[PDB]
Formats: sequence, structure tokens, C-alpha cells
Amino acid sequence: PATGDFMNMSPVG
Amino acid sequence: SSVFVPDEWEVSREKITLLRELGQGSFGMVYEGNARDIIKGEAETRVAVKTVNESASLRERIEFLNEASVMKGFTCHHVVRLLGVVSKGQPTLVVMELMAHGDLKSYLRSLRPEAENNPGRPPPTLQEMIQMAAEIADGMAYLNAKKFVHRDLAARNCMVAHDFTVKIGDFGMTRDIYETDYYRKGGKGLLPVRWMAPESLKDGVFTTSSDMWSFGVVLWEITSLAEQPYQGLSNEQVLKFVMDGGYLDQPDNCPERVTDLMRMCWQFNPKMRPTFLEIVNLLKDDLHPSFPEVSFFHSEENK
Ligand SMILES: *NC(=O)CSP(=O)(O)OP(=O)(O)OP(=O)(O)OC[C@H]1O[C@@H](n2cnc3c(N)ncnc32)[C@H](O)[C@@H]1O
Ligand SMILES: [Mg+2]
Ligand SMILES: [Mg+2]
Repeated sequence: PATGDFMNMSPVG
Repeated sequence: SSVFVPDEWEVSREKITLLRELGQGSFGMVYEGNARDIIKGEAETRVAVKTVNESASLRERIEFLNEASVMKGFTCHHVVRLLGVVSKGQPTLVVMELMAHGDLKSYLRSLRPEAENNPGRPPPTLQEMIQMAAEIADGMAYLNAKKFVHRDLAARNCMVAHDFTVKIGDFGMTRDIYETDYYRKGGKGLLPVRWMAPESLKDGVFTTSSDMWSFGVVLWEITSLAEQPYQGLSNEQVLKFVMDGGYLDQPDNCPERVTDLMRMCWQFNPKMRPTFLEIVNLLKDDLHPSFPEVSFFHSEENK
């Protein structure tokens, strides 16, 4: 399960 | 009584049989098995079945709900097909078509010559790579026609059939963009950074153009036998790097022809990147004879 492929985030803008 | 308002996809748990684990998802399990009479004309059908851990969170179950539902409405040879749903009892079972060789990332990795599980055949050839690119593009084009942005196209989310046909899968992050042609994420959320477009990273916007960017990274995954994109840089590093106009190099000895598509896919301005139909159009002349027979690109539906 490629967990590392995801990062918790919100648009930087 | 409830019996008079059935769900057309409901399938009796009695018809399902589990054989072995095909893999583990972030919060469930995927099993290989056979189902008795679930398709008219086939007495038994090989299948993949996804479950959901008792401990699955609300969010995860909500994502699992969307995955199954968007699938209910698809019908394309290059998209993993949903076959049924077992909900009478626990645990709930989602039955899909079995893609014998699993996900593209795993598959690609097994073809490395040193792989402890190499199946006994050379890495993908230029031709076999164009075929994959062509099949992924077709499925995606179909998805776009239906007016859906996938948002999570990567090798890990592409499946490989017994006959080696690649098809798009995992529709947990898919979103309807029918009315506005785009999806702008609101709050915080787990996003596949190493596969995201710059505008998607900056403003949280998703279009079929951002999906095109992911396609390019999939091409890159393909030509490097699934190595890690931006190998050596943390998710935070990539995020900053891409938004600054950065992008991946061409894997070693990457076919010139393949490098071109990647150049197109990673154009900073989303409106300049090509569409999936244009991608199949560029490759339509060097594909298996059966393609025009099953592609969405060649169907009357594509109008
Ligand atoms: N961003 C993400 O997509 C999450 S990381 P992941 O490794 O892709 O996992 P996840 O998507 O959460 O995995 P999933 O439960 O979809 O399935 C895990 C593995 O099981 C095999 N699989 C899934 N569907 C299959 C079908 N229809 N036929 C054969 N094998 C299947 C794959 O190996 C998949 O990676
Ligand atoms: Mg996945
Ligand atoms: Mg998932």
C-alpha cells in the first residue's frame, strides 16, 4: 500500500 | 416490504469464493476468487474482490462508497469493470473483474532482470509500451467523455490483465466535473503529490489537463520500470520544485517517441497539454489489430 505516495495537504496558493 | 425495491448489483455471497490475497489496500484487502453465474453465458468467472476493514474510518468508507458508485456507470474495455456487490451481511464485498497480473507498478517491477519474481520475459518493448500508453489513454479518454476527473492516475492504480491489457482502476478520488469541467478541493486531504500538476498543487484545482500531467508521470514510471519519481526528494520538496516549473528527467535510454509525449504532458500551462483522444490518435497506427475493435476512441459512442 503506497502510503508514501500521499501527503496531507491544503492548496498552497 | 423492502424486497420490492432491489439493487441491480446485489449478488449473493453464496456465489463468491475466495482463493488468495491479491494485495492490501490502505484500509481493506483485495482477494482473488471465482463467482458462480454472475455473467450471462459464463458459468464461473474469475474475479477480484475488495473488502473493508472493520476498523475502516468514516472517511475511508466514504471514499470506498464513491469508488464503487462511479464505477457502476462505466463500460469501457480499458477500465476495470465492476461486476457486483455483496451487502447482505458482513463484510461488504465489492466484486470487480480480475486483472491477473495486478497493478502496473508491481508488474513493471517484476520485469526487472534481477527481480526475485521475474516471470521469465524481457522488460516492455517500445511497442509494448506504446500499447500500454494507448490503452491507458483510451480508458482515460472514456472517463473524460463521461465527464469525470480521476485525480489519481499512477502505475499503482493501473491494472494488467491476463492477456496483458492495461486498464484504469481505483476510482476512489474520481470526481464529476460535468457542469464546470473542473474540481477545486476544499480542505486538507491526502493527495498523490509526486503525480500532481502544478496548478493542482498551487490552487487545488483538478481538470482533465491535470490528469494528462499524471499520464506523463505514468509514462515515466513505465520507462523506468516503476522507480520512484523525484527519487531523493521529500513530498514537500517535490511540491515546491514542481510549482517552480520543475519536472522529471527522461529515464535512461527512454525511447525518443515516449520522451515526446512526456514533453507534452508536463507543459506548465494546463491548456497547452494534449487531451487523451489526441494521445490515442498519435499512436493508433502502431497498435494490436484488436484495438479498433474495443477502444472507446474507435467506437460510435465517441461522438
Ligand atoms: N493513492 C492510492 O491509490 C493508494 S496506494 P495503493 O497501493 O494503490 O493502494 P490502494 O489503491 O488502496 O489499493 P487497492 O485497495 O485498490 O488494491 C491493492 C492492490 O490489489 C491489487 N488489485 C486491486 N484490484 C485488482 C483487480 N481487480 N485485479 C487484480 N488485482 C487487483 C493490486 O495489486 C493493487 O495494487
Ligand atoms: Mg490505489
Ligand atoms: Mg483506494
